[PDB]
Amino acid sequence: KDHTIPLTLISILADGEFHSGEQLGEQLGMSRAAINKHIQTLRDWGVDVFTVPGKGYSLPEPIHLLDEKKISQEIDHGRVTVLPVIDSTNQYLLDRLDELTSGDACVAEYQQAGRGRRGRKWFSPFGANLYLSMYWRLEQGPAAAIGLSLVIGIVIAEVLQQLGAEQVRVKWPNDIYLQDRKLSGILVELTGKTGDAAQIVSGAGINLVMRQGWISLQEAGVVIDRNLLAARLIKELRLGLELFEQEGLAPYLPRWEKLDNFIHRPVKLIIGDKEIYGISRGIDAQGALLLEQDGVIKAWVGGEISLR
Amino acid sequence: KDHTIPLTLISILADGEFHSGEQLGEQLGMSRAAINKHIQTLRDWGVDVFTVPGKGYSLPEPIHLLDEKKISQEIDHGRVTVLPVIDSTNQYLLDRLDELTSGDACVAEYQQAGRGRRGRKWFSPFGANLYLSMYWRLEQGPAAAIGLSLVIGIVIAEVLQQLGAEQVRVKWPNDIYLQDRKLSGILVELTGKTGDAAQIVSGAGINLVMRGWISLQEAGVVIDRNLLAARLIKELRLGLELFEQEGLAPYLPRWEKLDNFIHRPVKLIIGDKEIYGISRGIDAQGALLLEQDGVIKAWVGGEISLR
Ligand SMILES: O=C(O)CCCC[C@@H]1SC[C@@H]2NC(=O)N[C@@H]21
Ligand SMILES: O=C(O)CCCC[C@@H]1SC[C@@H]2NC(=O)N[C@@H]21
Repeated sequence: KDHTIPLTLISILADGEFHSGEQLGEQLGMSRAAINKHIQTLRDWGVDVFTVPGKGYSLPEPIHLLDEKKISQEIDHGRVTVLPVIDSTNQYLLDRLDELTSGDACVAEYQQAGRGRRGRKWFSPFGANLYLSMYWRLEQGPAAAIGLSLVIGIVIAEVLQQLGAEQVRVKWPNDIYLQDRKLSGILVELTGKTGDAAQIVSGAGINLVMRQGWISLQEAGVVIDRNLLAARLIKELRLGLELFEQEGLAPYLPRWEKLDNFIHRPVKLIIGDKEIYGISRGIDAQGALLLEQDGVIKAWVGGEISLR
Repeated sequence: KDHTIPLTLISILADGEFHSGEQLGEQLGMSRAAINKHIQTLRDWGVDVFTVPGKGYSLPEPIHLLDEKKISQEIDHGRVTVLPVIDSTNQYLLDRLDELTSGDACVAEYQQAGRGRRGRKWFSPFGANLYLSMYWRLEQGPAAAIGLSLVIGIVIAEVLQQLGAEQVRVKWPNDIYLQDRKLSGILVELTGKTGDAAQIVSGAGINLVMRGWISLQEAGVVIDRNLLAARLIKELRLGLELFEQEGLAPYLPRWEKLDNFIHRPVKLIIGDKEIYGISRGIDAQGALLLEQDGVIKAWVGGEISLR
């Protein structure tokens, strides 16, 4: 049944402040007697309404109304948007940083300008692979994005493992590997201030279809509906990040050890155009890379790990 | 830029079947030459399209497109609907049983015809208390709804405990209590077949404001209604799915900590009958264990009251 007028009426009084029959009549476009009549319906609904005689109405105390969007977000800790065509899922969230909350996600079917790490281009054919991005605000500094990327790699690799691909491994600071071949590229981008929060948009591109250095989930004997895989990743990533927010990197230290593709192996550390050679010894308790050169282990807080 | 036509083209070709430029022109309302040109736009997007003379265009293999509702459904296992005015949240779900999946929920601000267990009426004033309902299909029989109700009671009391009401207790088979006063009424209704599944719509009305009954306001506990509803729906979905795969075993110790009437003189009411004894909790299948004259017997029905 149409209850539009009483429902609009209660939303104007939900603040608990004083509301005059004249102002109500202006907003609702109704007479003062009819405004009173629709106040009368509300009291028949069990709403306590105070009637100041001749001046207007007020609620005893402010009331907060039910909202689908508010309820869903607390259920979800984030929204999801599907884009058929976009330049990049990372760029879509980056363009809307002022309006995002931690957990907001974004999946695309086709990326017109998918981006890699070093200015590389991510080939994103329509409806073939997964092109996902999610936003997260870290109250810790921009240096917390290292743990961000490490947690993301652990979560993504774990989710793939529960779906069949038991030999999926991670790469410091962000990539997913399988049989020493790149299966998914992660691109974590950040704008922040030291001593303050950091807004992070992380984007994952997972090779699902085959089309020497690259591998696909099809080549692993794993076939998944993209909607199911995307939903599982968004759900698990959201849970992993809030755990990282409240407990830090400590829960993920044993998990990184089980998943590191390059631990105790000869690797290449890439910073700028430099190339540092050594044996990887995992990560430290703060997510810094532990790289052994000539028997000496030094901690690195930046760069990329490569194969040798 | 407008990408409607290439996107409509790919949704028409996503089946993997053959589609002739004539058929495409009919659906797309476009010429045959322009259809061919926009086929090329799809190929510039990395879509494999075969141009077979005399048969049509086709994708090499059927492709499955991304859907927001499908993705959201797996993230949530259930949707949520807020209704400003409705007769009953239980009735809303019951009217739509053919379209519901386990976890679908329903919150109302005002219920015109609130419903109790034995046909009494739940007074549901607008924007005062929580009027929530959820659907669930149990693959086990209708007798599994007793464990359903027990899990629902445990979850709701647990959620309330984490929000401040640390002394909230449960009642067999379904009610929420506080200081031996009714704090929330649960109405679990079901339709099923023995030896088959049962569709269950459970509805909880939680007294939040003061107007034998107790409210969360009277306990010094204030919760945002949006926050309480969201937490309940999440925990109920998680709790019910755990019950689906592990049974009542995880909840047996949890029920004991929350039973308001265990080891107390109680009244078992079935119909107009009154059976007297001391409650000794529940069994592993959710049946009430009632001690009368030193003998503990399991009951599969009725309501527990106080004496
Ligand atoms: O290997 C790399 O350098 C990172 C590649 C990241 C690719 C994904 S596709 C989803 C998201 N959107 C982008 O533009 N990039 C990432
Ligand atoms: O104590 C009882 O007999 C059960 C009361 C159940 C009340 C709730 S309010 C939400 C849902 N909608 C209804 O009509 N009833 C339940």
